[PDB]
Amino acid sequence: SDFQIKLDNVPSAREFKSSFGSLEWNNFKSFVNSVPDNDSQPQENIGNLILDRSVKIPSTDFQLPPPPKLSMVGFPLLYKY
Amino acid sequence: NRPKTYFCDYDGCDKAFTRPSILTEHQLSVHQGLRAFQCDKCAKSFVKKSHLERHLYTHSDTKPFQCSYCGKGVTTRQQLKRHEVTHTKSFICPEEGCNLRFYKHPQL
Amino acid sequence: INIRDHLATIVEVVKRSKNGIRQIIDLKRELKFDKEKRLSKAFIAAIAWLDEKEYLKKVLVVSPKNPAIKIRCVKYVKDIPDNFNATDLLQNQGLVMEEKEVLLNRFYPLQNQTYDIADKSGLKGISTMDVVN
Ligand SMILES: [Zn+2]
Ligand SMILES: [Zn+2]
Ligand SMILES: [Zn+2]
Ligand SMILES: [Zn+2]
Repeated sequence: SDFQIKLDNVPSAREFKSSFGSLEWNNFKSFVNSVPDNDSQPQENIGNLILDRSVKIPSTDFQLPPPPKLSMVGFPLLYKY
Repeated sequence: NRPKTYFCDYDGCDKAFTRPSILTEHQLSVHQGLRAFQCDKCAKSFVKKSHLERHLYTHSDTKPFQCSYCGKGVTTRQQLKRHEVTHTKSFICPEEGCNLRFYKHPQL
Repeated sequence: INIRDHLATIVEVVKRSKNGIRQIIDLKRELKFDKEKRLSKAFIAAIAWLDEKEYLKKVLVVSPKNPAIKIRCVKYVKDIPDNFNATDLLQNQGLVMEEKEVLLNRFYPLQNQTYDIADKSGLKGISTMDVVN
């Protein structure tokens, strides 16, 4: 099985799951109305936009979402020391 | 009793407190790095009146708790209880059904 | 207390706050500028100056269930070269951030006007602060 990353307490992942995964219209409006028409600070951490504090996250974490395949091989490599 | 409903805001801090002065004591002590009670006899400093009071006894021979068996002086009830428990047959044979009891752990 | 030395501390404290946001009433409470009205005035002036000089931004946050319960907060921007503590409410999702930029009908009596808005507001009711405002 590939490297597994847990997003249960990542603020933007919760907003995505609760909107694009749930298809709840109240959540979807709230989400799109929050997307800026243009972004003035694309260099700064997404946490500055997503205020939610119910989740413990360090400000060193940029909420970078994980890739769809981390282990580029399905079988162990032949290092053998 | 009353619910913890004053939350520390700093990056990477988890704590919540009952009454807002206590949240401020935490913030000035942990996050800002300031303390409010200085030792008269050495360089150290403390976050509470009761903590400076304990430290003040450490510079003195007339320590505030006194042993009931040997008469040795100590600064707080925990130290007294542990010390006085050395003046007891504290240790017990851990093996099945064996009756004996001991004063110093190397004897057991 | 000389506020001119503390401006750097106010910016660094907001910079170190979760997501760069701090309630202004809670910030006053941390630095203990709540002990005297003299200190209060100094603090409000300092926050305003940092906002005008663009080191911080005054912003509102609105309770998702109550548009009248809004929190006055400072947002961090760049480095230096209504009074209830809402640190409870800031724990929720609470994502309704807003960066800062009267119905009175003469002909019907005031009684019927408070009645009509108390009816139109539905089963959720309306607060006195909504009605008066
Ligand atoms: Zn803290
Ligand atoms: Zn000392
Ligand atoms: Zn003793
Ligand atoms: Zn035995």
